[PDB]
Amino acid sequence: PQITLWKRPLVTIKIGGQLKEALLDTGADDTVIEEMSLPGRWKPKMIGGIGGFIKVRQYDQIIIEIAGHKAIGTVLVGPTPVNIIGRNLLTQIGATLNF
Amino acid sequence: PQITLWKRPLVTIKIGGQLKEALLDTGADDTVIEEMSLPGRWKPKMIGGIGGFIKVRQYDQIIIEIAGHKAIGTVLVGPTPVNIIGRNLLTQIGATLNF
Ligand SMILES: [C][C]([C])[C]N([C][C]([O])[C]([C]C1=[C][C]=[C][C]=[C]1)[N]C(=O)O[C]1[C]O[C]2O[C][C][C]12)S(=O)(=O)C1=[C][C]=C([B]([O])=O)[C]=[C]1
Ligand SMILES: [Cl-]
Ligand SMILES: [Cl-]
Repeated sequence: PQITLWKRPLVTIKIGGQLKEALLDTGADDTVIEEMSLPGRWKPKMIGGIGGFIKVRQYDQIIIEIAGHKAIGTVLVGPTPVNIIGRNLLTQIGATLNF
Repeated sequence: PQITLWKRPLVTIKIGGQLKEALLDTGADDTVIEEMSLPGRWKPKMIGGIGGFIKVRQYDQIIIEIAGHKAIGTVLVGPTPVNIIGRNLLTQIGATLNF
């Protein structure tokens, strides 16, 4: 698809058997999801933006379906105010910014 | 251009006659720039990011060039970790997300 930016580029994702709404975010290096359970090993991480840092759990090799496209990569889980799909997964679905 | 996302989508901007580096950020409603001098009166705004809220100064109708594309619009000035070009100006330069 071609997604205009008049409003927030929100899409439905499937992660860990759950449906969530998430923001397609070219300004995010990594994908950050609100608190949920994911299988496998994890390690703690601090990530920072406007307003400072939050502590998250880093899960690797997680499969996500993003607007119908499957991708695998790292997902950070923690107290983010919005679910964010970052570049680490946007690349896998072939997303580009065009102007 | 067509910008892939394997690296951060950084561009050069020109604001107040000076060149700066900024991130093309589809996850940002607003454009937020590090502390600098801008003309005219400003208005208060509170914006919420991943780590909480910060106060910024809102300047309207500011002339700004983004990767060579001319825009005129609202610029927020404050303690952002990086200069971010948000959807208010990404729409002015005709940017879409594509996959
Ligand atoms: C600031 C950017 C450089 C990095 N962020 C990504 C942005 O797209 C962020 C995404 C976002 C959106 C809503 C609420 C909270 C955050 N938007 C953002 O702050 O917008 C502000 C300006 O306009 C307003 O509209 C939206 C909020 C206001 S981040 O979330 O901090 C981040 C940092 C590190 C990592 B990591 O993987 O290390 C991943 C993500
Ligand atoms: Cl990854
Ligand atoms: Cl104020």
